[PDB]
Amino acid sequence: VVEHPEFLKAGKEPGLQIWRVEKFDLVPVPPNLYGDFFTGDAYVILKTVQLRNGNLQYDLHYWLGNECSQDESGAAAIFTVQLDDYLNGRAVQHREVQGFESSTFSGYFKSGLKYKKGGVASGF
Amino acid sequence: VQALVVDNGSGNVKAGVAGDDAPRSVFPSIVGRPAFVGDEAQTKRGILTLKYPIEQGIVTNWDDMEKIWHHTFYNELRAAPEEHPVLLTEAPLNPKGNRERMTQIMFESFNVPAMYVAIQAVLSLYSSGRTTGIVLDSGDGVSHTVPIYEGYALPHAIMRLDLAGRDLTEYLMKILHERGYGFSTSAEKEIVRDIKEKLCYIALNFDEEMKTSEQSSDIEKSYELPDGNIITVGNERFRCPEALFQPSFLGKEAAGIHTTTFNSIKKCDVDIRKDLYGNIVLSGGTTMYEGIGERLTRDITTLAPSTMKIKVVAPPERKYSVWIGGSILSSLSTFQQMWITKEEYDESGPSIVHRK
Ligand SMILES: Nc1ncnc2c1ncn2[C@@H]1O[C@H](COP(=O)(O)OP(=O)(O)OP(=O)(O)O)[C@@H](O)[C@H]1O
Ligand SMILES: [Ca+2]
Ligand SMILES: [Ca+2]
Ligand SMILES: [K+]
Ligand SMILES: [Mg+2]
Repeated sequence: VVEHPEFLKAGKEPGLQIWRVEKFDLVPVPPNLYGDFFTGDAYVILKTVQLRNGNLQYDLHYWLGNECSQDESGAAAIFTVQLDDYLNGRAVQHREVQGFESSTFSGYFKSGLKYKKGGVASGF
Repeated sequence: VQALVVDNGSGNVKAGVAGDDAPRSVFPSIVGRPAFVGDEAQTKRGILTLKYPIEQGIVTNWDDMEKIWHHTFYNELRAAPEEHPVLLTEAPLNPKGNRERMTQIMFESFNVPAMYVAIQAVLSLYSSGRTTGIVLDSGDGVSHTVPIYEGYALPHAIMRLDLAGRDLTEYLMKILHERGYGFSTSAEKEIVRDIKEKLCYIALNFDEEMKTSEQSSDIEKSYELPDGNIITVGNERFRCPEALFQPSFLGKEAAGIHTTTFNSIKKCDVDIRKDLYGNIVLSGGTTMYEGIGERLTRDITTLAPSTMKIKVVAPPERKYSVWIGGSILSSLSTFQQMWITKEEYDESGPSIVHRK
């Protein structure tokens, strides 16, 4: 089992959690900026939903900006696998590309998906 | 502390530091004796008898393999292996005892502090920014088709092809002889290899391309040799890589890469095949031919059900996607917990490698 302080906070209660890949590490996004994505970066998103019986359902999305570097998109994919394992494999994984996101992912943000130019410098 | 990443190829070793975008050391996986390693041995092909310690992705001569790793650390990287974690790659379906032997050599001969062994094809998929897909890896010694779902390869569906770049170089050499040129020696084998990489391509439709190439001289291209002479190459440009799709050209009973990819996806649960057809990822030097993506898309679409959407991914840097993937994996904040430590080896022995 592989862990990380952000792994300890993930999927404990229903809601939405977003992290950004920042030089080979996973860093939480400030809550008020949820829904604004830098076109130069990649992100990991965890949507947690409660069930009628009381159990939790997990949907993992990794979002890739049109200008994110190879290290960031590769790191987002590996972190997604590792977080799924920490959740005992119970999450469903989804790949999201800037501008072609699934209807479900866009529906998480009532104000709409928005993009910004720039981003955090690459780890390479 | 920065880890070292080493991709053990049948043709070439790729070596460098975690965190870089590309390997800094690439050299041939050769050991010559009258011991010289790498390019040193290829320039001295007269006094030396050359040996290839890796055959079709699998280590077969451990003594010479240890000489290659020594060359990698000291002569190429100038690094003390006792002060860096080492990430090593292995081929899909690598024998279990060879993973243990590789582990024992690293801790007992090079005294590394920690190490990790990763599957080449999975590293390639991560480098493309994906957790699900099917990787077509074809290098110098072997080709594999490897279905991967949510991060883990599916062993029951991995398929192997005894056809790769070294077989294609020997084929071009034979048909250039039929053309009237006299390439034959091991040294000339290296020139024909350069011709292949520079002028060959994959036809979208082979039969039509044969008629097209004869009705004009626009197919022909000239190549300057090291001595200074110039030759001309015609339909051998697309006949050579065609053996990837029609192995009978080489006297092999195996199926082509399009049929092999199709059979691999069929071995997987029907509910995930759509995600596989839509993420066919090319990897390795022998996937670098111009036109390969378009030919592969056409042939697989002909075999696969119409309800599936076929998407072939051809990353521009795919010749080193395996190494790049290892560079990313071994740089992550979580990698400190993934590796085998020298402490764990001293207590459990080389078998600890498998549950890690
Ligand atoms: N541009 C190119 N077009 C066609 N073939 C190429 C090109 N560049 C390299 N190759 C061939 O790719 C092969 C090496 O690719 P690779 O380095 O992926 O082999 P390996 O990884 O060393 O072998 P394996 O991975 O099967 O052990 C060589 O046969 C080389 O001739
Ligand atoms: Ca960035
Ligand atoms: Ca899962
Ligand atoms: K290979
Ligand atoms: Mg290889």
